[PDB]
Amino acid sequence: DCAWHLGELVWCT
Amino acid sequence: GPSVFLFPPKPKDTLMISRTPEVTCVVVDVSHEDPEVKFNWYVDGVEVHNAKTKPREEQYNSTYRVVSVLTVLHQDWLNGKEYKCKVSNKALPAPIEKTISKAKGQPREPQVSTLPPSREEMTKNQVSLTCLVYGFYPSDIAVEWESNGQPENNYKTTPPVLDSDGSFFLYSKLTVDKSRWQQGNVFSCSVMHEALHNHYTQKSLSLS
Amino acid sequence: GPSVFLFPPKPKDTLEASRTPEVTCVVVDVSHEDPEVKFNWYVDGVEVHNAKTKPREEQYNSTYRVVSVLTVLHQDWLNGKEYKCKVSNKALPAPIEKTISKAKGQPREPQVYTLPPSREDMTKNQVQLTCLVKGFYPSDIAVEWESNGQPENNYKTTPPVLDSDGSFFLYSKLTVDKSRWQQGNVFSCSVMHEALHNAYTQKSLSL
Ligand SMILES: *[C@@H]1O[C@H](CO[C@@H]2O[C@@H](C)[C@@H](O)[C@@H](O)[C@@H]2O)[C@@H](O[C@@H]2O[C@H](CO)[C@@H](O[C@@H]3O[C@H](CO[C@H]4O[C@H](CO)[C@@H](O)[C@H](O)[C@@H]4O[C@@H]4O[C@H](CO)[C@@H](O[C@@H]5O[C@H](CO)[C@H](O)[C@H](O)[C@H]5O)[C@H](O)[C@H]4NC(C)=O)[C@@H](O)[C@H](O[C@H]4O[C@H](CO)[C@@H](O)[C@H](O)[C@@H]4O)[C@@H]3O)[C@H](O)[C@H]2NC(C)=O)[C@H](O)[C@H]1NC(C)=O
Ligand SMILES: *[C@@H]1O[C@H](CO[C@@H]2O[C@@H](C)[C@@H](O)[C@@H](O)[C@@H]2O)[C@@H](O[C@@H]2O[C@H](CO)[C@@H](O[C@@H]3O[C@H](CO[C@H]4O[C@H](CO)[C@@H](O)[C@H](O)[C@@H]4O[C@@H]4O[C@H](CO)[C@@H](O[C@@H]5O[C@H](CO)[C@H](O)[C@H](O)[C@H]5O)[C@H](O)[C@H]4NC(C)=O)[C@@H](O)[C@H](O[C@H]4O[C@H](CO)[C@@H](O)[C@H](O)[C@@H]4O)[C@@H]3O)[C@H](O)[C@H]2NC(C)=O)[C@H](O)[C@H]1NC(C)=O
Repeated sequence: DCAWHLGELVWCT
Repeated sequence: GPSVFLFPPKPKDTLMISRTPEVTCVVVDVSHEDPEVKFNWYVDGVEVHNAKTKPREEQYNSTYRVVSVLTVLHQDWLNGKEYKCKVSNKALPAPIEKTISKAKGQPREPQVSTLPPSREEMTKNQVSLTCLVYGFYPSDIAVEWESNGQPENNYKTTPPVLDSDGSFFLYSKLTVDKSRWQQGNVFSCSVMHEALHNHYTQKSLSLS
Repeated sequence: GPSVFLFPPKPKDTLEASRTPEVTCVVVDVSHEDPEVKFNWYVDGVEVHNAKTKPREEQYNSTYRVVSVLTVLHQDWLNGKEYKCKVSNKALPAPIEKTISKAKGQPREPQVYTLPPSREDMTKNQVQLTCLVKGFYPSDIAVEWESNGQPENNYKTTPPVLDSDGSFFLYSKLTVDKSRWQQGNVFSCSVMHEALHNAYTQKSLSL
């Protein structure tokens, strides 16, 4: 899975 | 003589894979007669070569400000690597060295919880939404607020405070018109930190 | 030569009738050859003579630390009187002067709100109790916790933070064992500020 912050990619495992 | 200041990346830049974290070696009081500065860079003692010198800037006090920027990999900074800048200049009997790195110590996951306005605050034109973040180490962090995908900028965050178990805590307070709270809008506290799953967590908060 | 630092009284000292607030003029880097420091104190420009000098203290880095303490009245400090310390020493080209007083600006009264721990927080051994203190000016404040008349010392308080309306806020966090919280004990957040009624308020928090 991935995390997004205000549409901008944070990190994926 | 010249003096050197070495600055770490912004936490956000080390935490967002879509950003570019960099370390910055600032040299002040560079003389008009000897403006030439040599930079050597080291990563855990191993010399690297991909630094770039920013445009020279003359200062109001007749000295130059010379700056070298080294790009760094997210995981090297997060893995605790040590970055050394070495500065040489003729007005400097010996070269100056500085090292910075992430604070040492096992990382701990922030505990993020939101807290609604006190009942007693409900009399005011404006209400405080609280985000408490605790048990995190190291202290490098970003906290922001949003609602409906749009940033909510009317907040303030306390600096991190060292706790008695050796972790850090902070609080973030977003202030909103009481009417926006009553109207049932959902507000979200966003935390970014190395020790969270994917560096990111979000906690929401609305009228019950 | 020497360097001078002038320190205000502790907020709690100016806010409790029983305590004694003082202004403190610390002189570091005093040499061994000319250790004599002369102090002149002025209150709104008017020289006073009741200051008292601390024992001289050897620092072991070639210097003395010399301190002059001036006792001040609660009302004087709170009414914004300015306190000037003037330090003269043979190793100074000219005397050094410093001035200190309460931050200027209309005092505003703290709003004190206790916030229970989140239900998502309840799987740990200890819970976090929050006291939000906002809307206060100046930033001089003291915050404490107690329960059933007894002081509760296991807390941390953030430094005052300047808020968007020009007032200050802080949070204080008391950590207690989950059981004590669950058993319905009352915990209290005590706040001292010049702009509170009687320079004091208390707010309590319980399951
Ligand atoms: C001649 O003039 C120059 C320039 O003076 C400037 O202009 C004049 C008119 C005045 O207004 C000055 O106040 C101006 O600065 C003088 O140069 C100054 O010398 C100082 C020391 O003599 C030096 O002080 C040290 O500052 C450190 C923090 O500096 C920060 O913050 C200040 C403002 O708060 C800012 O001005 C500085 O540039 C610096 O800002 C950071 O820059 C870095 C690097 O670019 C940024 O990091 C990067 O950011 C990007 C994003 O763009 C990206 O995220 C990258 O990944 C990231 O790396 C960073 O974001 C900036 N931060 C901020 C907040 O802006 C102090 O920490 C340091 O303290 C340390 O040392 C002290 C003892 O010396 C100790 O007390 C302490 O414990 C610390 O160890 C120093 O106080 C000034 O920075 C410096 N000014 C500049 C502009 O460089 C010069 O002295 C004078 N000479 C003579 C002979 O008179
Ligand atoms: C030789 O050594 C001496 C002594 O130093 C000690 O011994 C050496 C050998 C080392 O081991 C040191 O680590 C030891 O400290 C050196 O003296 C030092 O000089 C420094 C600079 O010259 C000076 O820095 C300035 O400090 C200010 C803050 O001082 C506070 O906090 C520090 C620590 O954070 C503390 O050490 C000080 O004592 C002082 O503490 C406050 O004291 C006041 C007065 O007692 C207290 O207030 C009173 O409290 C009583 C009850 O207790 C009562 O309630 C009264 O009503 C009340 O008034 C107060 O509680 C104390 N606060 C704290 C937190 O403890 C800084 O503000 C200042 O910065 C400012 O100026 C700078 C520019 O000049 C700016 O950069 C900055 O932003 C600010 O504007 C300075 O940094 C050190 O204080 C001083 N140390 C001591 C102990 O005096 C000496 O330098 C050295 N000489 C040589 C040649 O090497």
